[PDB]
Amino acid sequence: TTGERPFSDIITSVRYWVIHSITIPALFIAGWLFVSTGLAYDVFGTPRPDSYYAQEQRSIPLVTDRFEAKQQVETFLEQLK
Amino acid sequence: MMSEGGRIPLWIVATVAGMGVIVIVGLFFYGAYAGLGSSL
Amino acid sequence: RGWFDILDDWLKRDRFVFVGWSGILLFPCAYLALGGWLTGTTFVTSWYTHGLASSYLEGCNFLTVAVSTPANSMGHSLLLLWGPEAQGDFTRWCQLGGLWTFIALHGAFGLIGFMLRQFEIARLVGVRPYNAIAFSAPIAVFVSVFLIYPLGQSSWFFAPSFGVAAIFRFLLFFQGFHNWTLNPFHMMGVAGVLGGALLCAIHGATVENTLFQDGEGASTFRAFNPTQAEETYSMVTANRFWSQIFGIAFSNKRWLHFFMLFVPVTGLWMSAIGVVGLALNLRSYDFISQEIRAAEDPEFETFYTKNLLLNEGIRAWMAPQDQPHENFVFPEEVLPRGNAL
Amino acid sequence: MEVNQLGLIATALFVLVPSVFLIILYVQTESQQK
Amino acid sequence: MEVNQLGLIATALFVLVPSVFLIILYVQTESQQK
Amino acid sequence: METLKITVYIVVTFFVLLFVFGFLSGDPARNPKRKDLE
Amino acid sequence: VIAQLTMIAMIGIAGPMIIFLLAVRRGNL
Amino acid sequence: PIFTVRWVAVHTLAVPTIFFLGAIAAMQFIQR
Amino acid sequence: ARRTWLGDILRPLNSEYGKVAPGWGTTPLMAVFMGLFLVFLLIILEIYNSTLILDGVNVSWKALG
Amino acid sequence: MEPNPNRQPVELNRTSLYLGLLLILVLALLFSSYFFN
Amino acid sequence: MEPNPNRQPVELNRTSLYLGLLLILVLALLFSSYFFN
Amino acid sequence: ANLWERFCNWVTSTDNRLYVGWFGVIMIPTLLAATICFVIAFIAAPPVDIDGIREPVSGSLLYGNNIITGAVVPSSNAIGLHFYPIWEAASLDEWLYNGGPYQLIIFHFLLGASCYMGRQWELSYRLGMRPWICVAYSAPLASAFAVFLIYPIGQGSFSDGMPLGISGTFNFMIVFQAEHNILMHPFHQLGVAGVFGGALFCAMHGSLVTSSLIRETTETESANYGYKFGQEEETYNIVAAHGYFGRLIFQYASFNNSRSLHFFLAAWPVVGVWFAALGISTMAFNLNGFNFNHSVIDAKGNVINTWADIINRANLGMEVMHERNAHNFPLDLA
Amino acid sequence: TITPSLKGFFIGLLSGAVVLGLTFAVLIAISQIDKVQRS
Amino acid sequence: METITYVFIFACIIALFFFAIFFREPPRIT
Amino acid sequence: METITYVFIFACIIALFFFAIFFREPPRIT
Ligand code: CLA
Ligand code: CLA
Ligand code: CLA
Ligand code: CLA
Ligand SMILES: CC(C)=CCC/C(C)=C/CC/C(C)=C/CC/C(C)=C/CC/C(C)=C/CC/C(C)=C/CC/C(C)=C/CC/C(C)=C/CC/C(C)=C/CC1=CC(=O)C(C)=C(C)C1=O
Ligand SMILES: CC(C)=CCC/C(C)=C/CC/C(C)=C/CC/C(C)=C/CC/C(C)=C/CC/C(C)=C/CC/C(C)=C/CC/C(C)=C/CC/C(C)=C/CC1=CC(=O)C(C)=C(C)C1=O
Ligand SMILES: CCCCCCCCCCCCCCCC(=O)OC[C@H](COP(=O)(O)OC[C@@H](O)CO)OC(=O)CCCCCCCCCCCCCCC
Ligand SMILES: CCCCCCCCCCCCCCCC(=O)OC[C@H](COP(=O)(O)OC[C@@H](O)CO)OC(=O)CCCCCCCCCCCCCCC
Ligand SMILES: CC1=C(/C=C/C(C)=C/C=C/C(C)=C/C=C/C=C(C)/C=C/C=C(C)/C=C/C2=C(C)CCCC2(C)C)C(C)(C)CCC1
Ligand SMILES: CC1=C(/C=C/C(C)=C/C=C/C(C)=C/C=C/C=C(C)/C=C/C=C(C)/C=C/C2=C(C)CCCC2(C)C)C(C)(C)CCC1
Ligand code: OEX
Ligand SMILES: [Ca+2]
Ligand SMILES: [Cl-]
Ligand SMILES: [Cl-]
Ligand SMILES: [Fe+2]
Ligand SMILES: [Mg+2]
Repeated sequence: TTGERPFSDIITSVRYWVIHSITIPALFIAGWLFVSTGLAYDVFGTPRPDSYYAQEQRSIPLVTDRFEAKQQVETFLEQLK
Repeated sequence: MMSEGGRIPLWIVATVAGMGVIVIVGLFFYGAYAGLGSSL
Repeated sequence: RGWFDILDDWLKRDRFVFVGWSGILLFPCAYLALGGWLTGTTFVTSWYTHGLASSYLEGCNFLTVAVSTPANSMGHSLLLLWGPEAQGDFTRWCQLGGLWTFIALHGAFGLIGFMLRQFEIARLVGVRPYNAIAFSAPIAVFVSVFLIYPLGQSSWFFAPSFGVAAIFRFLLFFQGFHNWTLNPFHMMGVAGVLGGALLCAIHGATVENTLFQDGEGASTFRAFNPTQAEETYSMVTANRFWSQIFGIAFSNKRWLHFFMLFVPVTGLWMSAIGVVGLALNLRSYDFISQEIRAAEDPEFETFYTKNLLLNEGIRAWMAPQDQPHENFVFPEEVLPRGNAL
Repeated sequence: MEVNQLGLIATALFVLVPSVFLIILYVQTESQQK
Repeated sequence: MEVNQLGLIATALFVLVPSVFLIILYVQTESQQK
Repeated sequence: METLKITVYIVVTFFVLLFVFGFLSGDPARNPKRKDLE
Repeated sequence: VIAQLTMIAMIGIAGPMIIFLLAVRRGNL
Repeated sequence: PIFTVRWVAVHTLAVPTIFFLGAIAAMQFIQR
Repeated sequence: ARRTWLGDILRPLNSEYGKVAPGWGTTPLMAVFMGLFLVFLLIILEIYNSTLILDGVNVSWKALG
Repeated sequence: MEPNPNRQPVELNRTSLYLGLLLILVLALLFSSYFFN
Repeated sequence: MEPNPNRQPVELNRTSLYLGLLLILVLALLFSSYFFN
Repeated sequence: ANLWERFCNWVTSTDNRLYVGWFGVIMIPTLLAATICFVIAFIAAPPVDIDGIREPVSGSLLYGNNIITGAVVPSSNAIGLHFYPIWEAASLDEWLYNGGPYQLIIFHFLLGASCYMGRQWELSYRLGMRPWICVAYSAPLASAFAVFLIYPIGQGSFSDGMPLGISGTFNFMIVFQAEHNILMHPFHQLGVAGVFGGALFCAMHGSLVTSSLIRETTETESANYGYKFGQEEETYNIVAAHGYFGRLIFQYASFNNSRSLHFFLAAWPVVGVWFAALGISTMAFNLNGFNFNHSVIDAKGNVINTWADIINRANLGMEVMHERNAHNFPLDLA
Repeated sequence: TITPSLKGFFIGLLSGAVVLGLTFAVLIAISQIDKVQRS
Repeated sequence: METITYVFIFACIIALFFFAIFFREPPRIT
Repeated sequence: METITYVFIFACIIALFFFAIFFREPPRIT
């Protein structure tokens, strides 16, 4: 044995489930809200279903310049009216 | 709030956690047919 | 006495998760590679690099999510968060494909970490480091495919993207553009993998079916002791069986197990060499004698020429969407197509 | 068929050189004292 | 020059086959007990 | 072709009968331990 | 919808319930 | 406050996993 | 073993097999040079990679003329 | 001359000859098509 | 199987190796022009 | 003992250098027929009208192939699933044109290999072994049945069976991807995990046992001489092996029971390859890989491509090009 | 002159030094507290 | 010559199978 | 290719001379 208490002892204990009946639902809900508030889109720069194209365009906003890539994306984002 | 091991039978823990997995994965499969990714 | 020895003591303590000096490299890099992948596939798009949705957030499933390569215009930029492309903007970094280099580079150093761990643990326990040596094959594969290959091509864009469907696309690209199935280095790779899986199966089955009766149970697993001196199965009976069935058989257990190392490890190493050639488009694409004959003789047909027609289909039909930076427009009339289809 | 005119000697030497190396080694092992 | 395209393999095997025969015999002689 | 057909049919029949009568010829008893299994 | 999920949980609990009940009263498990 | 290597190891994985699963759960209700 | 004129001359250069400086010796200094070398490699790599762009350093065939 | 003490006999058993010949022949069978091209 | 008593060891001494290699090489040097034609 | 008794004793003899057995009485002639026909056809067979469109494909060496491009080419689409033995042809010339060798070879092979499997059961029984090596071999056997018989059955033709050749195999695979999106099928995915996993575990086991060999030899000799055929004692220290692997991952991810370990080595690739075989065998009835073509749509209704859509473009390229003269109507329905 | 990318480089270098510095400071600290019993 | 070459190699491989099986070094229990 | 062949055989013969002279089996009086 390695010196730590066995997992089977831990996950069958009252202390464990008292702690984790709080922390597990909390992390799960925080994750849910990361998405449901739309914050996930803003952090990662992922298009919402209405943010792939401007109304008429059918051309992809493909990055074509290595060093002005940051600006190009910014320009693409402005063109979404 | 004892650190006492074996207080909640491991078979109950396994069953409940197992059903939890089934539910979460079931939800993901539902999502394949609704909203984004549904083709609709 | 002395901080280094004190640190060495603690690093090498026998705990549930061994750490070691190697762990200082391994754990952060492996964690960031895995966490990078989970983060990208859950939340991050490939709209600006590929014109692709690639995350659960956008509606992709486990099979279609990926962390995609950066746009071709990035070339082989390291694409560091603080570099001249993203300029420290985390959101822009994600949108430019920075998570691809993140995962590739941390993944590479993590692999170095894991192999060092194999060495470190072997040295401490006092075994020969053949497991580390065997791990050189996964390393050759990763390095040749995810680093060398795109480095010989125009940009990281053409490296594999980290995803299930994305990897399938990589396979099909290699067929259509490289004729990779025709490559003898890939063929040796196939032989090592299938031969390795064969050896795994046949050895496992053979041991399990030449076991000595060492208990009264009909379930035979209990009748083994980790400390027992005796072989648990009969090498002599196994040898007779295979000699009579197949004509040859192992007689030497050490050779047997070394061969099990040798076959899949050598196979993976060979496939890596072929991919290094493909980095340069140095393909096994054609047989010249076949092409000279076929060009002059419109009735001469083999499976080799049939496959090239399929490849030509793949290139023309997939290229405009697969390579958006090229802005291909192929009018309907130029698309290769057989009758009706 | 318009094959590479060095393919024949390449294949022959590819087979013969290492095969001969092994045969030399095998036969001189057999001839060693038992 | 328009040489016979089999002259190369003919010459190479003419040398290698008997040379190899001799080397095999020599080496296994050396490896016998003194 | 008729002769080839007949020849193959006889050959196949011959080996199939070997297989069937062979396995009917006390096969369970052909093992190195417990032979009386009928 | 909710009626479907409620039948699921009820039918689903029933099996583990038989086991839990017997384990409690030292039954012939 | 006494931690272990194993404790740290388990939680660097388990903590984000649950958060991510909540996120992905929410995504199942997004409509275009 | 055979002595030769050149062997006699070279002798001192192969005489200290196994001789070590005590403990860690110059290891700390070595580590500094290793760190400096690592940063050096990082710099030349980022220059070649165009991740590090410097005034008057045009990493291109059109570098001089 | 005084003999060299570092000398060792070399061996190749029959199984290794057969394995080696198999390797070489199968490699030739594989690579020959590409040599002829 | 009971061993065959007719077996004999075979020898080629070094001088014979040298003589043989000379024969073969010189024959090759002589005939090679004719093989190329 | 009468003549039949002596014959049965020889057939089932544990002392034959190669075991014969009753399965062997069928295996031997069928495999010899398949092998001889294969070798003659691969070298010398003329072109074969595989797709039944009077467009003969050359498979043999003498008709312009090398080892890589050569094949025994599948029987004609005009034949379909009809039984085409030599005696149903007007002549060997006709039989050759129509791909008769292919049928002869695959049917003898499949029967012979099925008996190879039975023979493995049979010898195990004669030797007092446990019986299940044959079960492991059922995995590659099932895979051979899938590509030579089950796929042809579902599609209605042996012209769609895997060709007996290296480039012909690749052809089969590429067409299969176009028509079934096999990459996106979970059974093929299980197949890959089976063979990648098999090769990984092969290397792992090999390396771990090699790492823990007990010192029995000097440095100037091969370690392999430290084991003698039939010795009673184990040749490596499994406790050392486990102590290493347990620390590499964590104690409980490591097998300490060698029987459990070797069962896992058997089961992983065997189960994975059974699934591979079932992939081909169910795609034979056109239940195909996942189709997420245009699954992701934006707020307006624009298709937002995923990697699945890129796969689909590659598949289309294969589809429109294959058998470029065979299709007259817009849908490829078999 | 200090180009944007050279500033970028310095930021990267410091960041790396900090990560490594903190990692080793913490590992040394822990090892000093949590010693192996031996005499 | 190509065909001769391919068939030659194949033929040698088959000959090798024969020797490897029927003229193997016999396995011996010590 | 012919020239290479001729020069190669010649070079082997010259090497053979070297070994036959300096690496001969020494003659020994018994
Ligand atoms: C008979 C079918 C067959 C078989 C057996 C193979 C076998 C192989 N192929 Mg080929 N392929 C085939 C058909 C086949 N192919 C066809 C028909 C095509 C179309 C041309 C291809 C196209 C193809 C391509 C394009 C490539 C291959 C490659 C390979 C090799 C992959 C080795 C490997 O395991 O990489 C897997 C990766 C590694 C071993 C890298 C290290 C991985 C680390 C250890 C993983 C760590 C994971 C982490 C712990 C957990 C992850 C988290 C999780 C949530 C995901 C292997 C030789 C590759 C190759 O040649 O590389 C040199 C390659 O690039 N194949
Ligand atoms: C073990 C021996 C064996 C077996 C099983 C086969 C089997 C086959 N041969 Mg091959 N063949 C063999 C040896 C064998 N061959 C030999 C030695 C030669 C050289 C002379 C050949 C030369 C040859 C040629 C040239 C051809 C074949 C062909 C065939 C196929 C059709 C045979 C047929 O129509 O018979 C049918 C026979 C019967 C219906 C009578 C059987 C009577 C029994 C008593 C009935 C019971 C059988 C029943 C199905 C159940 C089986 C029992 C089970 C429960 C255990 C089939 C794959 C043809 C082919 O491959 O087509 C594509 C073909 O063209 N054979
Ligand atoms: C890295 C990429 C990759 C990998 C690892 C694989 C892996 C696999 N693929 Mg996939 N595939 C890929 C890419 C890949 N594929 C791509 C890109 C495409 C589209 C181009 C495909 C399309 C595809 C198809 C269409 C098929 C596969 C199949 C397979 C399996 C091949 C091995 C096998 O069938 O074992 C099973 C073992 C055998 C078939 C061997 C049978 C051996 C017989 C019983 C004995 C033979 C004896 C022999 C004649 C003589 C021996 C020597 C003698 C001296 C004794 C394996 C799971 C195949 C599979 O699933 O089959 C069920 C299959 O049909 N793949
Ligand atoms: C061992 C652990 C480890 C390793 C090897 C890496 C490695 C890497 N990281 Mg990751 N990272 C880690 C942990 C690690 N990381 C952790 C824990 C986090 C969370 C904070 C991150 C977060 C992170 C991000 C967000 C990014 C990276 C990136 C990178 C890459 C570029 C790093 C760089 O340029 O550093 C430069 C700095 C150094 C190499 C440190 C040098 C220190 C020297 C030795 C000091 C010199 C002192 C000298 C000897 C003194 C002499 C004195 C004299 C003058 C007198 C590289 C693959 C980038 C990347 O992936 O982009 C795609 C990136 O964007 N990392
Ligand atoms: C007329 C003509 C020309 C016809 C021929 C046409 C034609 C198409 C020919 C085919 C050409 C051909 C062969 C192509 C393949 C070429 C190719 C890609 C070769 C790969 C070459 C190569 C170096 C690859 C690198 C990777 C590598 C090393 C692979 C090796 C694979 C390999 C040999 C694996 C082992 C396979 C195998 C069957 C092993 C059996 C082992 C065995 C006896 C186990 C039994 C056993 C188990 C136990 O557990 C125990 C205990 C005992 C005791 C025991 O016994
Ligand atoms: C910069 C900074 C901060 C530095 C700090 C560094 C530091 C000190 C960190 C410590 C803190 C810490 C621990 C952090 C952890 C971070 C973290 C969680 C990182 C994640 C790392 C990561 C991605 C891990 C991947 C997980 C992983 C290793 C998975 C592999 C598990 C797996 C699939 C195993 C195979 C399954 C299995 C049962 C296999 C057995 C079959 C097999 C191979 C048998 C072979 C075999 C086995 C035997 O058994 C024996 C006997 C023999 C004969 C034999 O043949
Ligand atoms: C009950 C499981 C259903 C069988 C599935 C197939 C797996 C087992 C057979 C593999 C064949 C290997 C070749 C012979 C190898 C061989 O000889 O094995 C031998 C091995 C041990 O033999 P024993 O004689 O000890 O036990 C078998 C009987 O005698 C009963 O005691 O057999 C088993 O362990 C059977 C275990 C079944 C219990 C579960 C197996 C796990 C698989 C479950 C499936 C899940 C995967 C699906 C997800 C994708
Ligand atoms: C019904 C009967 C069916 C018989 C069919 C004929 C089967 C032929 C089997 C291979 C014989 C050749 C083996 C030579 C080599 C030889 O004699 O090996 C003998 C060797 C014996 O191993 P030992 O453990 O006894 O020896 C180890 C020590 O001596 C090493 O120093 O066996 C192996 O190494 C097993 C793994 C190699 C497995 C190789 C299998 C190859 C399959 C065929 C691939 C070639 C295909 C080419 C097609 C064109
Ligand atoms: C333990 C375990 C686990 C898990 C598991 C699970 C999670 C499960 C389950 C389960 C369950 C959860 C179950 C169940 C059940 C149930 C049942 C079996 C029932 C029934 C019912 C019935 C029969 C009914 C009927 C009816 C009808 C018909 C009509 C109307 C009315 C009614 C409703 C009455 C795991 C894997 C982790 C691991 C190891 C162990
Ligand atoms: C990138 C980055 C970073 C990081 C990060 C991280 C570290 C993360 C993480 C993360 C994570 C760590 C996550 C997670 C997750 C997860 C998940 C999402 C999951 C899942 C799952 C599942 C769903 C399951 C399932 C299954 C399976 C697998 C099999 C069998 C059965 C079942 C069905 C159970 C940093 C800041 C440095 C910086 C910048 C960038
Ligand atoms: O023959 Mn062979 O590949 Ca089965 O899909 Mn319909 O048919 Mn033809 O086309 Mn697509
Ligand atoms: Ca809407
Ligand atoms: Cl086709
Ligand atoms: Cl049609
Ligand atoms: Fe083993
Ligand atoms: Mg959805």
